Amino acid sequence: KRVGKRLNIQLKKGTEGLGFSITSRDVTIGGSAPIYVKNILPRGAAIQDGRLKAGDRLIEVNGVDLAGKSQEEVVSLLRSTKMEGTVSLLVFRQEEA
Repeated sequence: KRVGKRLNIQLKKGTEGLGFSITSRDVTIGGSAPIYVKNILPRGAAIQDGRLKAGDRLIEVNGVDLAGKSQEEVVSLLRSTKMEGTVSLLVFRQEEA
C-alpha cells in the first residue's frame, strides 16, 4: 500500500495564482487520473503561506472531488479562482520510507 497522510491547506488568492504547479498521472484519456503538485513555484500564496509543499497530491479543492475531473479541469477550477478568495486545497503527503 501507499504510506503517507492527508493535509488541509487553504491559500488566500493574491492575483499571482497560488505558486504551485500540478502534474497529471495520465491514467486515462478522460476518466479518472490522480493530480499532484509537480512543483511549488517561488511566486504564489502557497510558498508564501508555507503550508503546502511539493510531492503532494490534491485530494480535494474548495470542497470539490478531483477524483475524476481532469488536469485542465483541476487547473481550471483553481485558475477560475480570483484575488480575495481563500482556496482550501486538501493535499496528500507521502513519505519515502
